[PDB]
Amino acid sequence: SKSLQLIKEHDVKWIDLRFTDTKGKQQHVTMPARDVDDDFFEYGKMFDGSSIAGSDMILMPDDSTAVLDPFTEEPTLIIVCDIIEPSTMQGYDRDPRAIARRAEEYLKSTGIGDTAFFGPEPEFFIFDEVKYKSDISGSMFKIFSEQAAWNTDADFEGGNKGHRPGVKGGYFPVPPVDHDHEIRTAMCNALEEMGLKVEVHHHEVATAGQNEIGVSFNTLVAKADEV
Amino acid sequence: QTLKYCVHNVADAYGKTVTFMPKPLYGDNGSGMHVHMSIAKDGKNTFAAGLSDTALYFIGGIIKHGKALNGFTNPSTNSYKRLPVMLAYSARNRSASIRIPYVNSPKARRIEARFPDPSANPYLAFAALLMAGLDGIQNKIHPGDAIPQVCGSLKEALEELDKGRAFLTKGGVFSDDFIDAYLELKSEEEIKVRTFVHPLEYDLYYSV
Repeated sequence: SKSLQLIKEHDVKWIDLRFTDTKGKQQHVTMPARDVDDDFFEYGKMFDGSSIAGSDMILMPDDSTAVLDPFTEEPTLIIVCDIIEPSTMQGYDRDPRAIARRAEEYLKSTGIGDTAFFGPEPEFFIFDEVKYKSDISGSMFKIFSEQAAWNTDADFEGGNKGHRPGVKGGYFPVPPVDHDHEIRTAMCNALEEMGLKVEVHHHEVATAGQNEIGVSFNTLVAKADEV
Repeated sequence: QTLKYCVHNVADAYGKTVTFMPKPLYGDNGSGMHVHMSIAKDGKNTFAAGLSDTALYFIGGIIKHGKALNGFTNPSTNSYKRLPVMLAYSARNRSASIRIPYVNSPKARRIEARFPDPSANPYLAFAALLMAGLDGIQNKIHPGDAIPQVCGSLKEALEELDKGRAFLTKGGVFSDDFIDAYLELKSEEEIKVRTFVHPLEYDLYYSV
């Protein structure tokens, strides 16, 4: 199918099966590419979900979302998988992807419509470093950022180029002021290599390196995987 | 002058250091030298909200020559980093540059002016306040009822002093030559302060 075609095209060596826990943190388990066959797609892998926050459960791959990984030098193909209960062979009750599929099927069953379109724009922060601890002794979340508005007099390895965005004034500065143009371009390139149809990227309102990369829309489960 | 002496040396004794400039801090309260004026006459109190008409004329003289008084009671480019600016008087209001404390005795009735700052020379500031009050009393200047504001920069305060020195040069209390020399000194001082780069300008305009 799709995954086999990509494996043949790019000589993929590893298959990375990815799912999502309740907390929303993506989980991945790797496997050799030589094990991909009919039985891999009809049975899936198995793993112990007991230590996942929220026993044995089947990782059933979804071949419609096979996409190359642009970070690993070894060519690895990423496959987003569903969680199947071995007792019932149906989608897991607590699997967020299964819940999203159930929601889209409910939408197409009530007759209101089909293929609900979700386009999310999430914003993120770029920091040079970050430190945080919290124990009986004390707590702290010190934050380090060369482009931060509070570093106007700091000492940097290389120099303090005093061009930096002020607080609540980092919205659309030119590259001399925003230190994140090239890294945002690299993020956009990686997203495109992962099949994401990006549409805009810029510096957000915040100082200390807030960026946004808006990408194109899709259906419920497709957009969840895309996010 | 003795108070400044003692405070400075006692600070030095413990290794600390006292400053008397009105505003050594931004983002926090400055320091002001409030002045309580109370003219007496043959042992009685002239200023007896309980203020006689003469006290109101004194306040009117202070109000009328407020910017010209700012050349002596506020002879500092710090003084206008602190500016109690509204040149009005009240007995309880905290937004008036002139206040009348709730004295418990009719003998101790006095007015308080809040714009002067400790950086002012005591002799010159006190003489300027008294001369303005005397002018207002002699000319029967009614202050009104409980709007002008004091100056906002030493440049305009010096300009107003140059244009309103007339009441000081009454009876020879202030010589015109002394006022001219004082104005030239303060003008060179203000010029020195004004034409020097501010780090806030590096905060604002460095990238633009």
